Amino acid sequence: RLDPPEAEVQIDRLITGRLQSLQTYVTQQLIRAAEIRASANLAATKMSE
Amino acid sequence: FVIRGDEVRQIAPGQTGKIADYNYKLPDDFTGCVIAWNSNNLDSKVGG
Repeated sequence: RLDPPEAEVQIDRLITGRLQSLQTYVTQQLIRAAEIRASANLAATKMSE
Repeated sequence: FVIRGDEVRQIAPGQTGKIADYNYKLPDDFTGCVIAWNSNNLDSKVGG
């Protein structure tokens, strides 16, 4: 529907939005992985002891 | 070169039009200056 210039502008907007979404997802995954690692360390200690 | 007086703006980068699409196209990321001025009395002939 658009030509190079404005198409590039709109695509840049979309790229920024989707990159922000990916970064948010990855940060959430990192925090959840920290929680799960704490739980797994507790589980390993419980098994051993 | 020489072109139509009203089509001078058509020479801007990333533009659309007959001139830009057919005979002289500038890149979207063109880096430079464009200078244009009327040359009616020097180019146009009384007989055409």
